[PDB]
Amino acid sequence: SKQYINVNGVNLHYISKGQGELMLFLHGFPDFSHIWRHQIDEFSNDFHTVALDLRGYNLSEKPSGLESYEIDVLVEDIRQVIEGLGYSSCTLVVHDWGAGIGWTFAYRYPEYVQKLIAFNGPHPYTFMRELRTNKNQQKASEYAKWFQKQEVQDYMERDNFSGLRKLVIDPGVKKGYLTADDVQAYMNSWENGSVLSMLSYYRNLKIFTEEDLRRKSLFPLEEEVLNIPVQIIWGNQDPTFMPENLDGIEEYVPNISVHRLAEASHAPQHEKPQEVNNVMWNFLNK
Repeated sequence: SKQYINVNGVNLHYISKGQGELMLFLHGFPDFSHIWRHQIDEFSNDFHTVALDLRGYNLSEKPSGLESYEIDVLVEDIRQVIEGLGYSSCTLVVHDWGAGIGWTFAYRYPEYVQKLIAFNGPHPYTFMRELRTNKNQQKASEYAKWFQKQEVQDYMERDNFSGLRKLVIDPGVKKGYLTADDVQAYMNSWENGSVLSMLSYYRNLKIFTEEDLRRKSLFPLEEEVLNIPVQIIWGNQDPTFMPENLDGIEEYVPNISVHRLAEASHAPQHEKPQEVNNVMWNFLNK
């Protein structure tokens, strides 16, 4: 079913299926809960699978102002969602912006996270390392600076969301991992959501000045080490996050396993769902 939960001053929309321990999925930009459809179907016989629409996205509330999309706010959303659903912890599954938020949440509230499954997206510490030194990552991430510009909203929205279509729809249709119904669901999500809200996330990032690039973590953290069990599932062909993000990640996350897909790009979870699902099971069962 599809319904709402009131948390942290906003109404967030989510997809829910199954029963048992909570498996909470967090998407990133410019997707939404639907990106997790194959994992929802697979894991709902053994878990209560919940895929959240982040604030500003799809049917979730779209509060005004940049301050409404700061990391502390987003992290509190996640805390209240877990409790609101009736849980004290969950298996947290994350991607892209969802991973930026989710890693941060796991570090700050490790007691709320039984296990973490992270797809392509920034680890709080290794990402800053790569932004500082990795020329390929610097180029790959240049769009984040561009997203600061006012022209980007029009670029994304104009002509039936042409910018977003070219980013996500065209390759998914060409490669065959988006059906016509998937395309319609995405189009609906953009019509219902707010591109302004989506971009607002990026406009709070502190990765542009010299002093900010020197920070040890993407978002402020007390601890460098996360001790819970973690699984990374990573598409090697991702043009936005370079493979070196995974180098030495075990220094920050000692109990970690990494699976790299040679034939997947930014979003393995719906590009190669069977391979991904089997790795998730392997992790959850070991």
